[PDB]
Amino acid sequence: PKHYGKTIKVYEYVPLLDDRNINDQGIDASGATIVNGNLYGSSKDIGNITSKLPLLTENGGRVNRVGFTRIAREGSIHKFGFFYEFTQESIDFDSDDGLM
Amino acid sequence: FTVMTKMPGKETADRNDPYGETGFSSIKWYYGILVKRPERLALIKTVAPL
Amino acid sequence: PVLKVMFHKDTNVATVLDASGSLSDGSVEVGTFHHPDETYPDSVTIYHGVRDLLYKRSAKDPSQTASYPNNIINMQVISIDMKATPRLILGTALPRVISTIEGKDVTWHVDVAGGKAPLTYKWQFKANTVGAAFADIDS
Repeated sequence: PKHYGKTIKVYEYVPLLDDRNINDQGIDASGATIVNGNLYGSSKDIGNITSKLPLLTENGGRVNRVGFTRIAREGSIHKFGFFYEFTQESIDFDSDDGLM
Repeated sequence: FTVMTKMPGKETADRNDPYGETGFSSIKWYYGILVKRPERLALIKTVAPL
Repeated sequence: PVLKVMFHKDTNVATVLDASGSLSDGSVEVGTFHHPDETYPDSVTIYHGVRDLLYKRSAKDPSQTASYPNNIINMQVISIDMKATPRLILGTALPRVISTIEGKDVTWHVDVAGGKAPLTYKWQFKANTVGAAFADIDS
């Protein structure tokens, strides 16, 4: 719509387990703070999955935390044009009708 | 899956945090397995090309 | 393994480090506890032990002790940094019973994760005869 500049922005939402999800809200299963918010990224090693597995007892409090992240994109607009010029004597005295 | 959600406000007010600006949501479940005949499963371990 | 806890009042950080270790950041010693609980090895993790340790100490001064109303009971602000060696766990365990016939090769495999680095292994064997004790297998 008019009166909004020349650009458009949108939001993409990154999944929980993707590598792009980076933040400081992670808390490890032991309760100690951990650098990674997501449990494990796009990692298919069995060792990482085995080590970082959520675990709780019957009464559970403050064990495992996660976080989320979003990204944005953009687009823009340009303009083009061209023209041509003629004279009346050309169209009147041309041997070809319907040149226009 | 069992999910519990408590939005911030009056319900989250507590003696620790009288204002109750905070909130949380949690998920929990159980899982187990029993294997009757392990001889039926098979596996071939190998390297893979780049 | 016994663990030792340090608390920094300004940053609200509780540091768990090995018994021989020490910190020069200005924290004070709150107490000590066993990471694998002797009575309940699997029911209690580090967070519960740190909470029980910090319950006793006083809010205004981490060195001194006080009753309930002046305790350190809010663990939403408290953050825990682990500096001690990770606990040894048995990812793969030996089968309880192995059956075979004479003249066939038998293989035992065990997988251990955690600990320090130069984890070693030693295997021991006992006979079925009465009054027999574990004997080292000659490497």
